Amino acid sequence: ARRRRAEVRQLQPDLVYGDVLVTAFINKIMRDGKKNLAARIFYDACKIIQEKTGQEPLKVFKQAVENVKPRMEVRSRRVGGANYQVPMEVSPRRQQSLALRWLVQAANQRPERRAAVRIAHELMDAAEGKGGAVKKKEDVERMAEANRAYAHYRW
Amino acid sequence: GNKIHPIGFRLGITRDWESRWYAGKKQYRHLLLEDQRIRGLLEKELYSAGLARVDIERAADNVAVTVHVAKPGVVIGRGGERIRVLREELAKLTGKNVALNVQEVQNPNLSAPLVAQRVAEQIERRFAVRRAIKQAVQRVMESGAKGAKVIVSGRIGGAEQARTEWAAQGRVPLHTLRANIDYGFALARTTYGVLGVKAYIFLGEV
Amino acid sequence: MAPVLENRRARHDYEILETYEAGIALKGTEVKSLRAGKVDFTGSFARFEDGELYLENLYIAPYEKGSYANVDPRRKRKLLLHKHELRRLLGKVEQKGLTLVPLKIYFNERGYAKVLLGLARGKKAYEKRREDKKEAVRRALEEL
Amino acid sequence: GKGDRRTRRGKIWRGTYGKYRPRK
Amino acid sequence: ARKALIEKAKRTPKFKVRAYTRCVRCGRARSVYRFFGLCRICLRELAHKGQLPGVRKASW
Amino acid sequence: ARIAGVEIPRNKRVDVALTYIYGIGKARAKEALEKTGINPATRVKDLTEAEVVRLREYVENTWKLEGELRAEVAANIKRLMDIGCYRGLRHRRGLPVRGQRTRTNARTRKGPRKTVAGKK
Amino acid sequence: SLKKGVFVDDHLLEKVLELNAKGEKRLIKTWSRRSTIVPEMVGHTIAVYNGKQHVPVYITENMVGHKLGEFAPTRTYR
RNA sequence: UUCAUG
RNA sequence: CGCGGGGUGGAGCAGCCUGGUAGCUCGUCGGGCUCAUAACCCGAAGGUCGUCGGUUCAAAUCCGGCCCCCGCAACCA
RNA sequence: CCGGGCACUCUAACGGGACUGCCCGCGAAAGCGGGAGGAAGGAGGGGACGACGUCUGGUCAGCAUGGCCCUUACGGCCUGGGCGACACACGUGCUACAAUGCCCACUACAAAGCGAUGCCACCCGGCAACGGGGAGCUAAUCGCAAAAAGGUGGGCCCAGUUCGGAUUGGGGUCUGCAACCCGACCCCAUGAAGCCGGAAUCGCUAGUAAUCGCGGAUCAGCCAUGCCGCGGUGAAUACG
Ligand SMILES: [Mg+2]
Ligand SMILES: [Mg+2]
Ligand SMILES: [Mg+2]
Ligand SMILES: [Mg+2]
Ligand SMILES: [Mg+2]
Ligand SMILES: [Mg+2]
Ligand SMILES: [Mg+2]
Ligand SMILES: [Mg+2]
Ligand SMILES: [Mg+2]
Ligand SMILES: [Mg+2]
Ligand SMILES: [Mg+2]
Ligand SMILES: [Mg+2]
Ligand SMILES: [Mg+2]
Ligand SMILES: [Mg+2]
Ligand SMILES: [Mg+2]
Ligand SMILES: [Mg+2]
Ligand SMILES: [Mg+2]
Ligand SMILES: [Mg+2]
Ligand SMILES: [Mg+2]
Ligand SMILES: [Mg+2]
Ligand SMILES: [Mg+2]
Ligand SMILES: [Mg+2]
Ligand SMILES: [Mg+2]
Ligand SMILES: [Mg+2]
Ligand SMILES: [Mg+2]
Ligand SMILES: [Mg+2]
Ligand SMILES: [Mg+2]
Ligand SMILES: [Mg+2]
Ligand SMILES: [Mg+2]
Ligand SMILES: [Mg+2]
Ligand SMILES: [Mg+2]
Ligand SMILES: [Mg+2]
Ligand SMILES: [Mg+2]
Ligand SMILES: [Mg+2]
Ligand SMILES: [Mg+2]
Ligand SMILES: [Mg+2]
Ligand SMILES: [Mg+2]
Ligand SMILES: [Zn+2]
Repeated sequence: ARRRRAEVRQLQPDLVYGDVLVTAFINKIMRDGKKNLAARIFYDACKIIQEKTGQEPLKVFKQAVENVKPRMEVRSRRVGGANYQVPMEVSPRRQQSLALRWLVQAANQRPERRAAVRIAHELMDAAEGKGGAVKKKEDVERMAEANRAYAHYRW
Repeated sequence: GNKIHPIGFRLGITRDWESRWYAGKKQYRHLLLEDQRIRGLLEKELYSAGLARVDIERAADNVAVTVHVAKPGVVIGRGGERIRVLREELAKLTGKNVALNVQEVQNPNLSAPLVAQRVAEQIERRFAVRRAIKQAVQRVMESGAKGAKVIVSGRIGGAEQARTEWAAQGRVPLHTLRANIDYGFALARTTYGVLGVKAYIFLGEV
Repeated sequence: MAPVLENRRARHDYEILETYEAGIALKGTEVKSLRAGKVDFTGSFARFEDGELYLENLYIAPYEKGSYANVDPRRKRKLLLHKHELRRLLGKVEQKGLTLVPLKIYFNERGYAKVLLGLARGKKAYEKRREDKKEAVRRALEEL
Repeated sequence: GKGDRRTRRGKIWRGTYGKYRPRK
Repeated sequence: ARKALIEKAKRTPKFKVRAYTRCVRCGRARSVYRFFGLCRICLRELAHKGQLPGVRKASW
Repeated sequence: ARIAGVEIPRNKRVDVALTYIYGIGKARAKEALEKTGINPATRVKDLTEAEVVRLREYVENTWKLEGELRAEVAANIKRLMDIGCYRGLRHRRGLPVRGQRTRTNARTRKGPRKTVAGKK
Repeated sequence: SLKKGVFVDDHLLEKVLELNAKGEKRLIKTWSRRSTIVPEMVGHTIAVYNGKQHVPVYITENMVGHKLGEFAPTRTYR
């Protein structure tokens, strides 16, 4: 949008947890209008969580989102001559989107073959610190903060 | 690629269908054939009387062919015999009881299908074109109407480049549904081509 | 030996609907000049006369080895088509309002010259100029 | 998929009926 | 060739597959409607004039 | 255990393992396993040899297959290239035959696009 | 297709049955390509019509359950 | 901030 | 007239190592860009490796020798 | 399904309702930021609507039409062919390239529609397309009709595969005088390319994208994956 503020679509609260992070994760899992299969995948994923680790069905996921949550992310700005790749800090209302989208991409590329166990082995390794999603976070926080030299463009 | 037809834009509201009858899929095409052929008889052969519209109805085998004429003196006849022969003509192409009700207009300049025909008669009578336009709008305003606009399309004045001339006095609110802008269109079939006279007459609103 | 030639103004004048690689029957010597580049199509097309095509009005120089064996240089040379194509174009001249103009005279692997004919429509790019003020106002004074 | 003519969804996409998509 | 074909649409003493319907006001052989019998163009210019009952500019 | 020709499947379900035999597809493999009488979902790494030959006696003796079938398909093609029927011609130059457009498509009967074309 | 008809013509059938009268000539110029090769009535070369001219297909026993229009190919560039 | 012509 | 030097893609050239492993730029064809041509970007493809005869398992590679092209000489009288 | 009956959902008319209407902050006023109530908010969301005119835009091949041209042919009728050809290139789409996926079974859940020479329920026969009877419907009453995706629990097990369904052969059913050029389906073989795509590029700001089916038009059949509509599930993001 260009004119107005373009306020965000208010989500739903989830059913079994009553949380708002989990519904955005349902949405990022959801492929081609299939939410009844996507949230099904997530609840099988927390079932695999309760099977493997003696933790809450939500705590490992929320801590995975926090431990994949970026702060400094790099955005391109053409400033004449060579388009610089300026770092900037991120609003948490975009950090949540970047975090959940990275979780879904790394979980779908993750070399397990079944739906909810990919997310299981991804949320375990992201809450630990050794997953593909937190690898991508460290990748972008090493693109920025080493690309800090052009940070004087706040735009 | 603009300006949709201001009868059919109104048509649901503020304006009647000019032919109103009914039947389903069985006899709609078959009614429409005779409903077009009656008009092809009339509009070709009643033009001297200057017919505006042919309101065609049928409840059950009672074809009301009520026409709207400025001067019924050559669509009725002296005491009435052209009406008789025209009803025996209307019996020839549909066998039904073709009750032909000629009905005169209340001012023959507030009716756009006859103002546009009058401009077409002027063009085919080789008159001055924009003089005819700025005269026809002025005759409409002296008859008394809220606003007029006579668009006359190309090949105008015997030329080769084909510009479109037009003139207005008053307001012609086309985009307003409640406006009741009557609309008339008439070809002009002179030597230098087809001059397409249009005329909008903004009657009383609402 | 000559490269592809050019019907310059006809390429830049007539709309080429489709082409034919026609043929020319040279009437005895008008060869080396067309093999060296002496050809100018200006004021020429390919016209039928009731049975067959002649490339009309094409100027080619008589060759200077023929000190007195020269040829009338701008003539109508006997063009070559197929027979169904020939009567096809013979019909199409009266069907669509065409003009049959050459595009080039290019040579093939038999070492022969073929005149690449092509159809016309006119490609009417000529601007009929809009009326100046001193005629529009006297037309308006007529309109007064 | 759907361009196949010998399944359920491949027959429901073509619309018709068969051994693979029967009539009740 | 359309004054031939607007009567060839009338006459059929041959096979009954060649009874393609042709338009009524004009002579178009495409988009002729199994309703009215006008083609799409004659349908548009009659629905805008108001010579078809019940028809109306649609918006749903 | 090989079935027909030499075509041996292993470690797969039998009712699509029969499909690797040419001339048997999914439908015949559904049919002529329970037709002889075999549970059609027994993995052929464990198929009883008496059931293998009770299957093979229906595979070979009933319908024609790889070789005697394949060769009749090819003989049908060579018979179609006879004097010039329209389906044997265009087998003769590989174009398609049952109503395929070929203006842009037909890359599975033609090739490898030989892109030698183009105007100026 | 077409299991409820012999789908042969009222003039090609008459001509081949009349030309099978104890053996006869060979010329039969058809226009209707749609008719089949008349089964057990093979042998006489038929001039089928692809539009440009009549191609004279000599009909054989390997071509019996086909149509006559397969042997009048309608285009160039095989 | 680049970049030639109809 | 005698030496020595080349011949390699449409053209200009790398080359090719005792011989087996062939390419580079532009040009080309197709696309992408563009209102359209340039330019640029992406996919490939193209060569009897001067003919010929030679030893070789095998030649573009090495040995001759012949035709075009280049660079040299052709001096003392 | 009725016996009692219309409560409702609905249907389609007629009405109301939403206007800055209220109140506060800012503001010269217009109006803006917010709140409350309301079902709804600040054009409530979509349609139809597209000015003076430009592109000498497109259509003489929808029609009308000035002009020129054909008038035993450029007109007219028919048979057959072509409009479908194919070395390639392009545009728009469709399916794909799978395990969130595919196959079989079973049970749900729509609106929009459309039908007397039509829709065909329900039987019988044929695996099936369809075929032979024949119910109902002049259609909120009968039919197309199955909805699909979903869900259920059984299979497949990361495999060019139970992915894919192009191709080619065979057996056929319907329409139609006629399926060879060139129809649609059915069935059985066939099982290829294709393992997410170059440089570039497009679509989308809310029931939208995406995915899923359904209907209609023209129509004998049909080229339909197109178009026009209908609903099912239903996102991410818009810092700027
Ligand atoms: Mg720079
Ligand atoms: Mg956000
Ligand atoms: Mg005159
Ligand atoms: Mg030149
Ligand atoms: Mg000039
Ligand atoms: Mg001029
Ligand atoms: Mg001047
Ligand atoms: Mg499959
Ligand atoms: Mg059911
Ligand atoms: Mg038809
Ligand atoms: Mg075809
Ligand atoms: Mg630069
Ligand atoms: Mg520059
Ligand atoms: Mg220049
Ligand atoms: Mg200029
Ligand atoms: Mg090379
Ligand atoms: Mg060279
Ligand atoms: Mg290029
Ligand atoms: Mg000296
Ligand atoms: Mg609103
Ligand atoms: Mg133009
Ligand atoms: Mg004309
Ligand atoms: Mg035209
Ligand atoms: Mg006409
Ligand atoms: Mg004719
Ligand atoms: Mg076409
Ligand atoms: Mg596509
Ligand atoms: Mg599937
Ligand atoms: Mg319908
Ligand atoms: Mg029956
Ligand atoms: Mg109904
Ligand atoms: Mg209903
Ligand atoms: Mg097949
Ligand atoms: Mg892709
Ligand atoms: Mg790029
Ligand atoms: Mg539909
Ligand atoms: Mg189509
Ligand atoms: Zn029409």
